Amino acid sequence: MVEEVDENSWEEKVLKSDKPVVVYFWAPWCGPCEEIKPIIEKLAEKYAGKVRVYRVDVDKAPGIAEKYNITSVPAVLIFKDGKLLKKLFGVIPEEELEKWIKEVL
Repeated sequence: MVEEVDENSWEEKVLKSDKPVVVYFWAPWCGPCEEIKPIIEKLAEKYAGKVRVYRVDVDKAPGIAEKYNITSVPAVLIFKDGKLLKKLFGVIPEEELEKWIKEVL
């Protein structure tokens, strides 16, 4: 359910979305990304058709990571209508992340 987004598709998928967008930043070398991965997948399914959930491998898209000052992973950013609303870094409780998704709905 959680599709990768990059520099090429970022404008159309993230910035031009009609629904809020959650972007999960991860890296194959990051242990804690294994901990949060099932949370991201669960919320993508729960909110399907309400928010879009995308992922960015920071090694594949280092320009996106630099643009949004993704200075560690895992990180989750929440956008609405082209505007960044919240940055969350680290392993934070799933109820916290869900609370922020509900705020944009």
